[PDB]
Amino acid sequence: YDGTHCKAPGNCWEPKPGYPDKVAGSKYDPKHDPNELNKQAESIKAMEARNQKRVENYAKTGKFVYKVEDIK
Amino acid sequence: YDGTHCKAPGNCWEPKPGYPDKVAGSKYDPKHDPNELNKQAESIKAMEARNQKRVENYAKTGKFVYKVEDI
Amino acid sequence: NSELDRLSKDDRNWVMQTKDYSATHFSRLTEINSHNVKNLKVAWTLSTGTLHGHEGAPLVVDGIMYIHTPFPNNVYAVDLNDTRKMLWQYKPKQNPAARAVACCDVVNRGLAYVPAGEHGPAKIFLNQLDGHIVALNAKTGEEIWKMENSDIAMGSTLTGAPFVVKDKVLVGSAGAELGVRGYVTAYNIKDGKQEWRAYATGPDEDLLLDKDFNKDNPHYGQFGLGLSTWEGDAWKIGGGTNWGWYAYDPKLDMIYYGSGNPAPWNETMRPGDNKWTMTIWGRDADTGRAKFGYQKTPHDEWDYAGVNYMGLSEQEVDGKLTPLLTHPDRNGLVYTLNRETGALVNAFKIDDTVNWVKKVDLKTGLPIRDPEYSTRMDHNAKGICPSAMGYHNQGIESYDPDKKLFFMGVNHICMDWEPFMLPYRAGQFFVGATLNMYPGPKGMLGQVKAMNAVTGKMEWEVPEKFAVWGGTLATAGDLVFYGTLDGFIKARDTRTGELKWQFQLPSGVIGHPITYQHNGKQYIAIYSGVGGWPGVGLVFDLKDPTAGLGAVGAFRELAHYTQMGGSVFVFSL
Amino acid sequence: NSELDRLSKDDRNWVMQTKDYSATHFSRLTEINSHNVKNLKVAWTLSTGTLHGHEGAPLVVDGIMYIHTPFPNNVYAVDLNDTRKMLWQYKPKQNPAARAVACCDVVNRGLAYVPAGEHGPAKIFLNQLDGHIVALNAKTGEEIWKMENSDIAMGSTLTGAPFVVKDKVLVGSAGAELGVRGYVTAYNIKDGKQEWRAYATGPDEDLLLDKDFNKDNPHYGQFGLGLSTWEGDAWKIGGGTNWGWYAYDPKLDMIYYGSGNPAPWNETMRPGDNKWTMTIWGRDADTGRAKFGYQKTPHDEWDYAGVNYMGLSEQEVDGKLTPLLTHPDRNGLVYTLNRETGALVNAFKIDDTVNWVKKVDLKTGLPIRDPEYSTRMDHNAKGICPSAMGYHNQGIESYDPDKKLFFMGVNHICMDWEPFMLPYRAGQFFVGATLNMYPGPKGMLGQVKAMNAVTGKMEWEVPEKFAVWGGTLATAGDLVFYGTLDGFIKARDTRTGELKWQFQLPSGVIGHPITYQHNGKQYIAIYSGVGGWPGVGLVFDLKDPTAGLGAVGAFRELAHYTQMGGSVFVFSL
Ligand SMILES: O=C(O)c1cc(C(=O)O)c2c(n1)C(=O)C(=O)c1cc(C(=O)O)[nH]c1-2
Ligand SMILES: O=C(O)c1cc(C(=O)O)c2c(n1)C(=O)C(=O)c1cc(C(=O)O)[nH]c1-2
Ligand SMILES: [Ca+2]
Ligand SMILES: [Ca+2]
Repeated sequence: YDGTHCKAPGNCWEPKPGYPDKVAGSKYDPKHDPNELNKQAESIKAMEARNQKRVENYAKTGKFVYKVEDIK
Repeated sequence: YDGTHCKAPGNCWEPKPGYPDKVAGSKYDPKHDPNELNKQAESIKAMEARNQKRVENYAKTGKFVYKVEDI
Repeated sequence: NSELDRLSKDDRNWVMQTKDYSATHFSRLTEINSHNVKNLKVAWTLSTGTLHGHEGAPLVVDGIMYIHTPFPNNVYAVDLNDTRKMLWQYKPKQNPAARAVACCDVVNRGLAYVPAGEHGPAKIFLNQLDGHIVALNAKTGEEIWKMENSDIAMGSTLTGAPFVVKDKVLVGSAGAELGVRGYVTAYNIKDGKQEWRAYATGPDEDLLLDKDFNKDNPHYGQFGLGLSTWEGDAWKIGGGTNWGWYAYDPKLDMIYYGSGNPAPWNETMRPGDNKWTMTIWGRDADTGRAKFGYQKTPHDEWDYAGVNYMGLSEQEVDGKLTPLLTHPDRNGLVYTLNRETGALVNAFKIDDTVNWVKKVDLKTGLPIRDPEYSTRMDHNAKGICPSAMGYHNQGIESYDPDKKLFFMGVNHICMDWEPFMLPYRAGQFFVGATLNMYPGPKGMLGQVKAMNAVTGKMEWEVPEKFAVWGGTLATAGDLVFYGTLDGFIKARDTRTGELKWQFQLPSGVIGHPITYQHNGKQYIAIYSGVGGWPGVGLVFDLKDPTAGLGAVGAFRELAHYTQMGGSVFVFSL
Repeated sequence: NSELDRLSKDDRNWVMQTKDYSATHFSRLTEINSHNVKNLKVAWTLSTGTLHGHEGAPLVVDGIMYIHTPFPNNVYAVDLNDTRKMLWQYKPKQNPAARAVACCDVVNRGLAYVPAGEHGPAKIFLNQLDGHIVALNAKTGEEIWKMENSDIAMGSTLTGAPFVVKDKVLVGSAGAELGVRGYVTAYNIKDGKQEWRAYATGPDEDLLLDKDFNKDNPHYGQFGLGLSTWEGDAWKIGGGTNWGWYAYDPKLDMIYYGSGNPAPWNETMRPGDNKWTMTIWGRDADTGRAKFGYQKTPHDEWDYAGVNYMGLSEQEVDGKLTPLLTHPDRNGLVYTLNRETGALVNAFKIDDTVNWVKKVDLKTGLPIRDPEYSTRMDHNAKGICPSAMGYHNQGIESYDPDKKLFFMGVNHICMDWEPFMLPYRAGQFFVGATLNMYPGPKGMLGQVKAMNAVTGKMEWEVPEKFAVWGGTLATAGDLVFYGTLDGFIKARDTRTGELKWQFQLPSGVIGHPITYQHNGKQYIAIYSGVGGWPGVGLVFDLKDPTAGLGAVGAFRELAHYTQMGGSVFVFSL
């Protein structure tokens, strides 16, 4: 693996000698919980929702409020 | 109470107008707990006793040790 | 922001961390020069009131200095006509749990500023460790608005400074050591309203690409790679945070910055090129759409986080004057690109001892890897240069346009590295490697170098006892200024590298110096307060040489010279 | 210690916090003087690594500076030939709970030193907040011995500097706000073996009185008074701790120091003169037995803790040269006594606004009280001068023997005071009074004054924005140096009080300046790091004006000028 042999433009990864092409079902299967993987994006949507609630409130009233439970 | 009238040399305290000579049994009784008053003295006795073991050890062995349970 | 740009041309001001949109860190002020700098003395000082690492540096706009602080990121304004009095202050209430999800000390790289204002009054911007981007009144300190960008529950914080472009403020990201998937966000300065948000990995719409993405260099790779260079949903926790610096070309109307390392450090757990981690970005300002993107380190095996600063300049490439960006990466290579097309102009080793790559093929753009210095499961790679701290880290460097030289503070640190298997859990560290660090082959930990970025020609090179971490400041007085980890500020002649002045500060320096003129006299200012990654051993009282992600052993002797501190020093003739 | 005395008398050394056994704080060095102090600049600096208040000042012996620190009381040694490197360090492990039983910030007033002699290597002595006295190897920083003096479980801590006399080191006490009965202890420096211990209250055997105690002034009082001036067992928890400074006359072989305030602050709970709190002691060195004892403030009602410095001088009293001690008490009076007989020579107001006392009757030695400014239960007393912080506090002041003048940093604070009933509990606070403070009748919070201690003649007086808390240093260059709470070091002409120099330190100052000659050059050094009683508001972030024992209100504005810090500053030409 010298990084030179590319299967496509921008894609030149190869396994090292003695290592699998796919890690799924192998020695080094990362075995990730899908539920844990999805928590980041779920958290960001929550923030963007609270953020939009703060913006629209700031726009209508003209006074900024951070605490969304204090927003009508 | 102006600090000038003295029962005896070095003793010039007087109550202020409307205040008692002794506070025992008065409105301003401190009502101190004898056991609490004794705690400093006992604590100090323990410190001096631990320190003594540290010194006697240090004089005997020539090597200092703080923790008395290792002495 | 044209008015911000105009304000930066006033030598009374220092309006952004990078000094100006080209991040030159160069002042034309010549009152202080190689000829009289020996007479430089402390003029006045301020305590920040906190400890730990003090990165970035003050801002100066309208004869008013603005000071920031590591966690809890306190902010103070000072009237330069009364340096003793605090004009205003802002003291954030943050969940102290944020401390626990910071890999490398609770550093913060400082304030941003925007003048008034159809949006309206002038504003100071602060990224808090807890993930908030906050807007303050530049004059009164009143909180104007405050938004949630990053969630510490997910191991996601902020450390990189906000960046003002037009009527928008860009907020980066941090926490690739905790498997945080990178993203940069643009907020409207008036509202705090999210305009656009671009991720470092995943589907093309999340990358926020332009239809002509890399049309000038299609061999860089174009579409689908945010998915296809990963196995399965590996990209959802695949790093690429950007906690470094930005650059901006108003004519091209483009933002430049680099994305960070993939997660985890265990390369065997994420086969593939891992795009678009470790990528130099050129995004359109209004839409956030990438016009080009170049991956420096495909399938990272060393944590060479591609977040270092972006230095713009205009120099000749084969006789043709060309808009450029120069960018010294953690991997020990200095990249220069055409900042319009993204075309690779040069990529040279900042120090010849770099050994993870033999060379970069400028035609293919690919770094030719030396398998002998790779990392992999069930193997302990030895003698890798650079280490994960890189031959260059978060310091902003400087450029003299008349000499056409970049002046940089360099690290000389190498490592041993062995990965291990580990699970991912939101909120937990997700590193997966054990490191040991030590000086490079030349025996020293630090260097200072002057170089032409197009040719790679080193004009001079000097050693430093410790890695030079905080960046540099260059002036037309033929001087370059910088702080050292063992607690000096130093001035060298930019022609020769000769040491011409040094002062013993209270604590080590991990930020850059600034300069400005106030009431007709030139001043030099700097933060003193050691910390950051090189100081984790000192700061958190660590003993194990592999603790602090391997940094502890390398910087064991640092505590022989400096304690923690927190102050602003100001010098003048 | 005759060797320690000799060392104190050449100007390459600063061997004790008080400089010498007479606490002159006066230097013969003249390189720096009123005519060139204009050009004084910062030579080098050090960070202490901690925040909170920095009282006391470094020591300099045999080319080594010795640095100390607030909790956890870290010690550092620095070679003056290599000011960047730390020669050695001592980092105490203490119970964090010790913080909780300190009344007025976790301050510490410094190291003491003994030369090698028969005991034998040279030693550094440290009092820790947690009530330990520690002896360290002066050259290596190795721990030689360690003893328990005070128990934090009882609210008993240590904040005053150790004091070396002959082959003994004296350790004081602290915690009268927590009902601690005061006592001073002498430890053998070879062994750490307790030689003697004297209490401030109770039976005469516990007080350690000489059979001829107060024979020269029996009207002061003599025997039995440690019990009979209390009601029942109230003496068992009656204050009198000594956390201030000492003085020593080798010719008379006598130690001088003042015991502190009685407990509680609620005067109604402890009727009687409360001897021997608030007392100027003159004790025999070897046996600890008192030759004289003068109670300055019988039955204290204001917390005028009588622990301030003793300054020894020799001046003419009615034409005859007399051995004296001069002593600026918290009660706003400046006491001058014959330091052999204990006879009262004069006792003048340090500022004429002092109102708790009309005047001291010099022939009877009694302070004639003004009942209008007393305190008592079910009354809120208004407009008492001085407040509990006093018109003078823990600063060590200076004396020019040529000019026969003392130079003092003065406070101008006054208070409201109402007591309230409260139980005593070991380990809990035992104050029992609510206070509110404000500036005195003259609008300022602070003053600097030069005075003749025998006549009482004020030579000059200048205002200061805040209380001058850290003490002073005078030199034969006609200069007096001091630090201010808002964060300056200043120099004034000693003949006139004219301001000659001023430098803005990072943080406020609560300790004294020192000066010393190293390698033919004169230096000035000082701590910068605000705290102590005046700083409790900004240090612990308090808002209630009566909090911090009534300090928070009067010093609300302090935070407008200074944050916490921790550093050493060294000046030179
Ligand atoms: O992946 C990340 O999110 C992330 C964040 C940070 C940070 O927040 O400072 C650093 C790094 N990585 C990193 O790799 C690194 O070497 C580093 C050094 C420092 C510092 O304080 O000087 N921060 C960081
Ligand atoms: O009686 C005591 O036990 C005691 C201790 C201390 C101390 O520990 O510093 C102070 C006081 N009292 C006191 O009355 C006082 O005004 C004071 C000021 C300070 C300071 O550091 O600024 N400490 C103390
Ligand atoms: Ca990283
Ligand atoms: Ca007290």
